Amino acid sequence: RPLIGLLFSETGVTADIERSQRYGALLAVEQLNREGGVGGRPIETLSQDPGGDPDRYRLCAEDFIRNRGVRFLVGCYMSHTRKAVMPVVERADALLCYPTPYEGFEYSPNIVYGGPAPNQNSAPLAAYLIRHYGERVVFIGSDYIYPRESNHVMRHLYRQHGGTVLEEIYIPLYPSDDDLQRAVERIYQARADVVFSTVVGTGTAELYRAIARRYGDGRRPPIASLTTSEAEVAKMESDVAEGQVVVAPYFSSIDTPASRAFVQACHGFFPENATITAWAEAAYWQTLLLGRAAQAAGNWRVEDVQRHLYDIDIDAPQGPVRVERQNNHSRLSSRIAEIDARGVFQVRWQSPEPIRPDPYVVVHNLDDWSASMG
Amino acid sequence: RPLIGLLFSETGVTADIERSQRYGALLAVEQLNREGGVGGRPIETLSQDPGGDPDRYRLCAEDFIRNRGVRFLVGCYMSHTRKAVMPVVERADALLCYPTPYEGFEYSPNIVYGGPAPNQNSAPLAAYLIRHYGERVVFIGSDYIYPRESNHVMRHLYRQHGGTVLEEIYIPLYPSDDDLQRAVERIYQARADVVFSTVVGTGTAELYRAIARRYGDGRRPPIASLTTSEAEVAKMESDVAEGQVVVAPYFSSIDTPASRAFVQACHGFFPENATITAWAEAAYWQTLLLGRAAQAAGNWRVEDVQRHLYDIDIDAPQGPVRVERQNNHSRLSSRIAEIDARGVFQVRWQSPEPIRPDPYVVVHNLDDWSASM
Amino acid sequence: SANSLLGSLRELQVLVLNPPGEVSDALVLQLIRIGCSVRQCWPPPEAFDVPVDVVFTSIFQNRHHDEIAALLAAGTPRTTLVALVEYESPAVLSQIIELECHGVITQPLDAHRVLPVLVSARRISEEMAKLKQKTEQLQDRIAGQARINQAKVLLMQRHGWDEREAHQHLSREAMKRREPILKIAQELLGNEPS
Amino acid sequence: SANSLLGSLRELQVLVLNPPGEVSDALVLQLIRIGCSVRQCWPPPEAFDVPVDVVFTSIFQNRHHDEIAALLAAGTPRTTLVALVEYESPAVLSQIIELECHGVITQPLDAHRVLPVLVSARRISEEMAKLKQKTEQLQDRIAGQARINQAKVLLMQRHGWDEREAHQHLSREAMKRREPILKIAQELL
Repeated sequence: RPLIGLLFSETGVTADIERSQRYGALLAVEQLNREGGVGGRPIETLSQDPGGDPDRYRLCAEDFIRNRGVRFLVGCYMSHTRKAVMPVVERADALLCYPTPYEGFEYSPNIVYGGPAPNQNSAPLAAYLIRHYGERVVFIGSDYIYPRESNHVMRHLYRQHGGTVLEEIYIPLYPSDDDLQRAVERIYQARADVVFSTVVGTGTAELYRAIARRYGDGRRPPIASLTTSEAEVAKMESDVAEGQVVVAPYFSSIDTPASRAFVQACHGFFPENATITAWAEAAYWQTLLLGRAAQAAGNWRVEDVQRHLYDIDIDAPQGPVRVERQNNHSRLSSRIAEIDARGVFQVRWQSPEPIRPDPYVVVHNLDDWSASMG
Repeated sequence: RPLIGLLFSETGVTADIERSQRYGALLAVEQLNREGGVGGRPIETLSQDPGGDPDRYRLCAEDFIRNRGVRFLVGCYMSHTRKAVMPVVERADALLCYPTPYEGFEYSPNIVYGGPAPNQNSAPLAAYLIRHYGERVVFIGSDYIYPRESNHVMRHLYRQHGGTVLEEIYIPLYPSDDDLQRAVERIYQARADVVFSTVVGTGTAELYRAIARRYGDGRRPPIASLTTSEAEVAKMESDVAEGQVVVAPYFSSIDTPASRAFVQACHGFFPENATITAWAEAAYWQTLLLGRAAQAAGNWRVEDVQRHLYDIDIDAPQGPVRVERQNNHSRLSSRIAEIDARGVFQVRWQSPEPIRPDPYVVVHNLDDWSASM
Repeated sequence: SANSLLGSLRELQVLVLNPPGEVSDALVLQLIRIGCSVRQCWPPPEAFDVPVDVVFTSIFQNRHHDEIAALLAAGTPRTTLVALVEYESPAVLSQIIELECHGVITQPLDAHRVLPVLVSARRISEEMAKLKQKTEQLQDRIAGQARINQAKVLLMQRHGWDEREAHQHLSREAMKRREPILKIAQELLGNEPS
Repeated sequence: SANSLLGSLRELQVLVLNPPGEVSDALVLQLIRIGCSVRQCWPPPEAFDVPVDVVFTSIFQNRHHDEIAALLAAGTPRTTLVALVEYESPAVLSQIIELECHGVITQPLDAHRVLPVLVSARRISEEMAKLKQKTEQLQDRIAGQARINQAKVLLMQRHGWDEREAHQHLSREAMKRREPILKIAQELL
């Protein structure tokens, strides 16, 4: 049975981006079913809502693999939700596509990483920030492993290039009102040139609004984020969102027919409460790759499908992508964008070509990015 | 299902003992069906022959799980064959019944250990040998992990109780006649009071015959073994086997109603090339336990069946047995026998009550056995 | 010794410093199968109230980080430390380096990882602790000879005594007082000095 | 130093001293993803040939055990040692203890187990080498201090000089003959 299990929250702290991933994956299934399904048989999907809880992700993965015969999964966002599912898929010899940016330092034979490792997003973003913004920075992130690992690198990068990391603040994943106010007051008391955010999900919008109001509605330090997506920026007033900085392989404003085709496809298929994001883009291309690899194999056997996966370079909405057989990570484009006054993402820099993944690199050499940014 | 996968060699170096394990389980399945199968249907079996090759036990285990829908297995003998299958069953949440003696120091939630850990056979045997036989011992084993680990424990025990380990010789699994001849010559030049053998499978009979003939007439030291079973002894001539000492939870000479029922069931079910052994008895009681646990759970799911197996006592042919939920090992009887001139196993010592398993114990206190010996 | 290390495992007092749950249960039950005396413990205490030979801990980034790092730094010099690791990432591996673990178990753990890491980590912590101790013994000896040396020189100047006299006095004073000869020097000394 | 330790993993020269096969393969592939320079060797040689910082090996019940043992006994002490272990029984574990591993990886191996063990074992072996180096430095220092002190008493008592005077004289001659203070002191003694 060509059945893809979709493990994306519907509820919880990251519900917006993960609903976005779910529809991107569903969009692909639909397109694959118009291309002949898998050997005449239509591709089916099964969805469960783990609600951002790592233990519920594990339980949903276990239900799918144990009781539904699922061997192909698309899902997970926050890194600890990936860690909770990983062992289940590896013991069942299943294949999980993770269309999410992450901290790196992982190799799983059963995981196809469709989102960037730090050499593909944080590094270029660090080079950019040190290049254009003042060197006194203040960090604010949600309290879980990804923002913490992401801050661990950024802290070291700024100190190496003559910067000062004034405050490094963490707030809980569903941050109370007091949490935000205390955090914003510290940000306001540090007088930073830039705010580097790693806050993820619900509370992102409120955070950016509180920074906004707090400041004397005047030439605040800009917010540069590794995590904020289009789903968070749509919840922001025009003036709050304006001038904020964001990084991703894809932005709905990209100027290509491939990007245009994806926007249109998403607009006529996604619900009202599901914004297009870079992670919907990644769920789409990965789910699409799965289907074509299966079509080329003629079956739905992980071993057969998987073999055909490393050989199919796809034409994704972001540009051309492929999965490297050596590390299960992908060759991804990387864009840095500044939000204009009408809430639109203006790409300010792009890597000249897709960046090859190197999840374990410890020393990020920022000189790599001198030519293309200055 | 109810489909049990039997993972026992029919060929290779331990084919004689594994064939009898396989038949002990087949016999239990026949008995389980006469007692009603499970949830109305008859229990089936699917057998696969790995030929004593660890890589092939692994591949067959995978074939059972990936392509035959099997989640219950009964199998494995040499320890490297168990290690090869363990990960496959653990990843699948399957269950393997291992009706075989071993080196201890393992715990898998997915393996039911039906044969003795060293506190259940080596320790008592050591106590017995040090009490009744000379302090000069030469060791001879097959070259793989179990004989090596067994000898590590045994040599410490002898050295710590006044004895002298004169030589530790290793021959390959399936020894050549050259191998056997050189081993035997070293056994003879060493002049031991007792030969401690951990030789496994084919080549055991020939080894014992070659020891016997090397000495001709003249006192020859007796051979005590942790590994020789009834199947190897049946390939020996009467005078070659006479005087040898073997250890096991079960011997076919036991004269109890349960033991005689088992002997007669084996004689009516075993083909002629399959000798009754302690490991056939182990495979038998484990398979029965499993089918009964399944009847109590009312289904064929690992979680439900496994739960119920820690709570059922079995009147095995050896005596009462049970599997301890704390470690998956079993409470087992323990007997030391001496072969007579007619090839029959005369029990000379038996633990007073089943020995509780303690597979990680490092220090074996032989004083434990002084009162019953 | 290999045999003395293997034979002593059942006398080790093991602590599982980790929130109660499946990881903790399995870990405690395997240690109980190995035969160690074991206890689990959560939230991290300020000090252990009972002797501890080996600690198994998880690696936290929140407030439990500073609690665990402070508690473990307080422990006895032969305390074996094993970390339960879930990530291979820089911030997490740096904390394992900073805690000075003697072994690691990668998650999810299973029964098979336990004994080999325990034995292994225990020979490492035993060797390290003896090496450290020797370093400390040498440091102590260097400082102590320096202090005795400066008290002798202090006595020479004060009294017009040569070295033999100075040395004779210190010994006599130390010997008949039931206090090390270094105690006299320190009681004499107090240059607010070296 | 956690930072410098992590930052220098890509310069480590790692040797997988194990038979060709799936285990070696998977281990070499994960050491190349981490980024170390990685070679595989089998049968164990008698001396390395090229500098080796970290060796991964298995536990053999045969002559490769003694070969491997001798090979690393004679080798550079800063060579980190990691054993791939599949049994928990006493003879196998005794072998690990006698080889004095700095870390172990129980089988079956998988990629997740490698980096945490390589780093913790590398810290361990480097900390051992440092304590041994400090031990020699301190042994030399205690001895040196003694001869500087006996030479000082000698000058004091010879010339009717105070400690400070004896110290100024030693230092002066020392730093006028471009030699250690200790050499001057031992010359006097």
